[PDB]
Amino acid sequence: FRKMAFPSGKVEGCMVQVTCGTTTLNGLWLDDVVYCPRHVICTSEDILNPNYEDLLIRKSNHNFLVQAGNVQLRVIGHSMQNCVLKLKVDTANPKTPKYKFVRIQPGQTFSVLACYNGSPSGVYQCAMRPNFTIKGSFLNGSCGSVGFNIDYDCVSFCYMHHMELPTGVHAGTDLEGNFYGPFVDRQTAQAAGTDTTITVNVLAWLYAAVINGDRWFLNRFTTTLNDFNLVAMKYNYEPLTQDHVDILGPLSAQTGIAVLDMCASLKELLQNGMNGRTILGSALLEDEFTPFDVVRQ
Amino acid sequence: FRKMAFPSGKVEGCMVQVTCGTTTLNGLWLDDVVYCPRHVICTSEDILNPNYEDLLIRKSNHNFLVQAGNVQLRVIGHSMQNCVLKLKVDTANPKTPKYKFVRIQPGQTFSVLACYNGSPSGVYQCAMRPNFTIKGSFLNGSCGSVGFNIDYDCVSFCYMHMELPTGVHAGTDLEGNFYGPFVDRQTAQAAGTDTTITVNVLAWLYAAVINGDRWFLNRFTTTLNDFNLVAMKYNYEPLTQDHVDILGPLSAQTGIAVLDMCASLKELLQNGMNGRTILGSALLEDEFTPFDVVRQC
Ligand SMILES: *[C@@](O)(CO)[C@H](C[C@@H]1CCNC1=O)NC(=O)[C@H](CC(C)C)NC(=O)c1cc2c(OC)cccc2[nH]1
Ligand SMILES: *[C@@](O)(CO)[C@H](C[C@@H]1CCNC1=O)NC(=O)[C@H](CC(C)C)NC(=O)c1cc2c(OC)cccc2[nH]1
Repeated sequence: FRKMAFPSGKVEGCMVQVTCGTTTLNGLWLDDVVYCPRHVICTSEDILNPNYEDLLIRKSNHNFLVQAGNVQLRVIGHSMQNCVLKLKVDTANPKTPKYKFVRIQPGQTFSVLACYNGSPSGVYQCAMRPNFTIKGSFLNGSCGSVGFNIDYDCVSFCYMHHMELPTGVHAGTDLEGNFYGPFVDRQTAQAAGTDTTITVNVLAWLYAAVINGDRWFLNRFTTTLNDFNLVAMKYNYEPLTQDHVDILGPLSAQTGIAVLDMCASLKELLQNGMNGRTILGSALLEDEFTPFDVVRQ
Repeated sequence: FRKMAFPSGKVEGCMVQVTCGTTTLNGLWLDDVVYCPRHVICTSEDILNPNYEDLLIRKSNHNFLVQAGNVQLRVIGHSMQNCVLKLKVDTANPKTPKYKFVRIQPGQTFSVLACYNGSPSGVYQCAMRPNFTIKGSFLNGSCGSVGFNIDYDCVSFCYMHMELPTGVHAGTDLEGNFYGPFVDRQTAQAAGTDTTITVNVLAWLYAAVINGDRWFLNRFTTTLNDFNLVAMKYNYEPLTQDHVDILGPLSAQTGIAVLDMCASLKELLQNGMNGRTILGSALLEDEFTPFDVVRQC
């Protein structure tokens, strides 16, 4: 059982480089539109406090250099949607997949294709944290890298990368340009809200361990849903809802372990610690596998 | 630090399915050759003690069903190289990347594109253990999935996918030679006892130093032989000359001589971590290569 990303080929064919003046970043080329973070129009001075509509009206189509591989695409129009710039080009991307733009919910996972200078570099799985950060791996020039899920050849784009917080976690927007979380595309040191642990995912991951032959953390006890949630909130875990209980059904039926039985196991792990033992190779409780992630794998 | 896979698109375009009788697995289509595990030719009555040479004589080109999706590729020749079958087909794959076949050493990392019926399912990083197993995530039908590294758009294929009774996985290089002492028969096989990948732990310590976490740097050095003798008493792999040289770039970057870092690790092995952490963790990580570290740092 490993963190597994979706195959990235359908997205790789869409990554381009966008350059405005001295600033370059990545763009997403779908049909005849290139989507990229709007701060590509800011100079190192503008970015401390950018008035984006005022800066964008002063730019011309020819101010934007878009490169796909080596070939330059001609920008024939541009509009802004929240924090995302939409550059219209005279060439349709012939490798555009079936796609949708979606805004994901906290606790849901997606694959990130990290890119630099329009070139894909790496792929890995992230979860949208409850405080709307993600724990990714992004360096200078990664802005405009995207996150996505794939379901039967349809790519659902959910994330476009914008910033790294002082704590080293990351923040970005959906493909409509609205940030996840309270962040703003200005060059400032921003803190997130206090993060919490994705309870339903920890439970799904304990089920994954049982499906894979590890049972050491199980116990004879049970708990009520409310009593579990009282302990969970005390340990900065998210509440577990009845919808979460229902979503864990298949894993429960597959293993024959009642959800609230597994909740009692997690309660014990939380109150007694792991005592130096490991689960699926981890010395920490893992919360970035969803129940679907476990089933799909 | 994230386990990051290479973008998989260049390999996705090479995946096909190969069927013999009722047995379907995955194959790798490069130029006009499809490479796949030779046990596709076995029936349930052959796999226990297969005589591959006599089984292959009874096969003809028209016994092999090779499909890119649902499109059949006509087989025009067949041969066996060690544990791989090579089916010559009448169409050169237009998506063939620049590629090489490489045999990796223990400790090296690579991306696995897990595939089923020729259709890529997910991608993730693996490390070759010193006992020549990988901790993969493979189900029924995964055989023929490949592992690879990508350097300047050249794909170096290193792995073609058995699951041991312990749940780890074994396979061959693309010339059909198993990593480790395994054979392609339907038989419960055991790997040698594993060891910790020393060169990768040292890479991890360099990564910590790069990031300002350097409490473990001491005032000692060691000879390579003295370190290797200690390492073996703690179930750590001995270092080779090649290991010393691939640590060269990180040693230059930090100014910490390789043998000085060996002396720091030796102290950690003999005394333990004393409840202290390195890069946030009480456990030393051995699945990041020196290349992986320079890439994320
Ligand atoms: C982009 O790629 C910009 O094109 C860049 C991506 C990060 C660089 C290092 N790792 C990354 O993920 N994003 C930024 O540089 C953004 C730009 C904003 C959205 C206009 N800024 C930050 O991520 C940022 C600014 C500051 C800061 O200021 C002062 C202080 C502390 C942290 C910090 N992060
Ligand atoms: C390929 O899909 C087969 O074409 C399959 C992959 C494994 C299935 C479960 N996870 C995998 O990685 N491979 C096999 O089933 C191979 C086939 C051989 C090479 C002919 N066999 C095994 O992996 C195998 C057989 C036995 C066994 O016997 C008896 C006893 C214990 C373990 C075991 N593994």
